Amino acid sequence: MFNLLKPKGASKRRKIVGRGPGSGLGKTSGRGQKGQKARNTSPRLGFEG
Amino acid sequence: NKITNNDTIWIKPKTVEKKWYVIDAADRILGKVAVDVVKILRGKHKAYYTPHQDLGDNVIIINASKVKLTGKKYQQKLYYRHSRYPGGLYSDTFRTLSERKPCAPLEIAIKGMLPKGPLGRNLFRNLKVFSGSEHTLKAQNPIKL
Amino acid sequence: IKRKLRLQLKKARFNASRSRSKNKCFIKRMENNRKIISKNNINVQVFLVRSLIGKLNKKVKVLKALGLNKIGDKKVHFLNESIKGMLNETINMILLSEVM
Amino acid sequence: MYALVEINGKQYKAIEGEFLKIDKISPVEKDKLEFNSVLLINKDGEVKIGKPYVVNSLIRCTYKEDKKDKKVVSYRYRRRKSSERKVGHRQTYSYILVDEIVF
Amino acid sequence: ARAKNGTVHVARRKRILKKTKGFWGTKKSNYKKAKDTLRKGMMYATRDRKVRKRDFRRLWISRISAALSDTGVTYSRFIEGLLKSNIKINRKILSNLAIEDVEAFKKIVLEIRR
Amino acid sequence: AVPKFKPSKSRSRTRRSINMRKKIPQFQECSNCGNLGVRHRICLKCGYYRNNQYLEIGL
Amino acid sequence: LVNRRYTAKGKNLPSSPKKVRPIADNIRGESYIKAIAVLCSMPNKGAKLLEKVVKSAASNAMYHNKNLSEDMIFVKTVMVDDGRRRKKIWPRARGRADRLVNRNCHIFVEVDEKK
RNA sequence: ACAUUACCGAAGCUUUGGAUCUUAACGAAAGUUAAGAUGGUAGGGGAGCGUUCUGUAAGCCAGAGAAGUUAAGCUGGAAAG
RNA sequence: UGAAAUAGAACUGAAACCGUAGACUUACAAGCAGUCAAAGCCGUAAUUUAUUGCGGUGAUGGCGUGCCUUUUGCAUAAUGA
Ligand SMILES: [Zn+2]
Repeated sequence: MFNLLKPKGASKRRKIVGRGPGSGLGKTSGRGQKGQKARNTSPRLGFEG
Repeated sequence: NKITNNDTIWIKPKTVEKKWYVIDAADRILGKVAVDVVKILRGKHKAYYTPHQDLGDNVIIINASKVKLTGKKYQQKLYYRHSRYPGGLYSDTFRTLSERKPCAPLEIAIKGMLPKGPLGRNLFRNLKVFSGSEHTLKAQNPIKL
Repeated sequence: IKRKLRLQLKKARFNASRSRSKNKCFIKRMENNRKIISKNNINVQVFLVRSLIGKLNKKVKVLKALGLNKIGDKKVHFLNESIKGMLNETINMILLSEVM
Repeated sequence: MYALVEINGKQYKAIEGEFLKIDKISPVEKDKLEFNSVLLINKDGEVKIGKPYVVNSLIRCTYKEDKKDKKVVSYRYRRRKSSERKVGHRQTYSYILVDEIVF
Repeated sequence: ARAKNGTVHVARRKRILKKTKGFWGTKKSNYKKAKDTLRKGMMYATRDRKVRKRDFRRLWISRISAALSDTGVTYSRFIEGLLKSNIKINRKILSNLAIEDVEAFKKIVLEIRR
Repeated sequence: AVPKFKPSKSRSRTRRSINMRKKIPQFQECSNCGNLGVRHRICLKCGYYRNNQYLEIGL
Repeated sequence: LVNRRYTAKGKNLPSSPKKVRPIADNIRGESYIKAIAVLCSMPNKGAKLLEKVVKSAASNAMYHNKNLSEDMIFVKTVMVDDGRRRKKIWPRARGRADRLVNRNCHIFVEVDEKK
């Protein structure tokens, strides 16, 4: 027993997402409702629609 | 140790002892008579009234055939019923219903004004209506009102 | 019965079912408020008696400028022209008493 | 004989030799309580009613303990919105033994 | 680094089933029905905890009104005189008084009628 | 023509208990051997019936 | 509860518990003679299976308690549980197949000396 | 319809406790008080519970009964212990 | 025989599901089945002893349109188990 005693703020946790309603990042997991963006994608080419 | 309960008091219905009240309906108005009867039956004249349980007294109505109405109700008030068969709607004006069943108008009115459900039906069980001026419950020494 | 007519009828009945006693109480309060506002350079205590929900945007802004956010709000103000104008704007939602 | 007494704005029916469960009272006043706002006194037949307090009438009590109630849970959830909240709670109560009712 | 040990779901379910003991039919043993009924029950519990105050005050008012039916004081007028003569006794207390000791309540009423 | 919702265990239990119910046959002890035989039937143990042999009971 | 000296148990018998339970109801609590007569009379597969188990239970009781004859014994308790299942295939039209479960039952009978 | 005096009536307000946060003051800080502010989907920020594995651990608790399931009771503001 | 034979062709044996026994309740009743009040009966503990608690059942009263997706809006007779 010597208790390394990490400095505070030295490691953020993560943004674990899609793991329940209470975490605020629930079913939709930060993506919104529908559309192109809800399914992995966004047209990259500096695109302006 | 003992704690003084400062909570609402409920009186055990096995220590309440039901009396009978005679109400005369001669020359009175149908709705007023029914309201009085309902207030007595419900238990709303006792300090320990409770809507859960049956704590009010019982009521005997005499002279039920002499209730007076106002307006043209004697000719115009309709009592409806349905046989549950198609088209089987039967109406019955106050005159005809009174002649065929002298106690029917007052019984119907009281049944309408009583609450609904098992306790309401029980309260209506607690009521006796007589057409004439005499009743058969002389053994209970009912208190006149 | 046609839906247009029954909606109009239901709304008309609700509107018309207001109590003259309540209206008289409101009239008395309004008269008292106008009498107080007619004064000049006195400290007046303002109570908020009607909610902010559903009222006009301009009037909500006026009430928050007076300092009242909830019903039961108590604020003492010195009657000058500015406060008099604000009180006149929002006379129907306030109760004015006077600070002797 | 009993008293109708107000403590911290709550009525109670005090009887001698007999506990009252009231809202938690401060640790400062865990020694010996005197209550001066008596609303009514019934003594062996005759009753005195205060306007609003019966004068020259005290209740003297001894603080006994604090005790927590059963746990209650406040729960709410929004249909087909996937959101809720749950909160526990346990209210604390103080028990005082009424010694005498100055009547 | 597989992290499977399933001693968690059984725990949730055991707590839920412990709280849902006396329910009718399949709501007492199945996980899905028990969780649905419990969750709506707890929300009912909150709502009803706030409603109990209204219910009991209504009961007290009705009891007072019943105890006054004898005399000629309608209890709106009774509350009137009560405030006007500055007697700050409570609805619960008066309701209980009219049952435990009727004559004290009657004396209060005689005193109000002034 | 298909069940709309699964019935409750109460309804299933009620129907099952009412239908799957078999009735006891009547009895009457044989005048010869004292066995309890079905009333109005030849005794299956001794063969007599109203004091008359009709069977020859084997193994 | 069981005086396991006095009992018989028949495991994996070839009948369905739904079909054997009513016969058990008709003899629960009866005297041994009456129960044996009922089971001999009634022409049900479950009746025959119960007959064997009940006779065995009475035999065990008699063997361990020599002063107990056939007419002080009454069938105290009777329990019929469900046992292993076997699935076989029943083929139907259009290449559709259905699975066709065969159920077995456990039977537990305890006798006791009459009142 | 018009007047007089009332009452009922919500999670609004007042009263009685208890929790967190912000601001201000006191205080050496810790904290103690004064004020208000805490419905919430999409979405942003912060703080925790629990699971597995490794170091701490050739430690500690176990055949006098370990993990696991099961019953009762109890505790925390929730996960849960 | 074995420490164990509900280790006997199988360790630990949960839930779904199927029973038996006992306690209470149910055949005048319209119950998203739960929650808030609540008599009677049963078990237990106190206060000497028929009144309070904790428990289990529960006559009766008030309130109450499952859940998840997707929607301006779903008890919806929209989807899904
Ligand atoms: Zn024979």
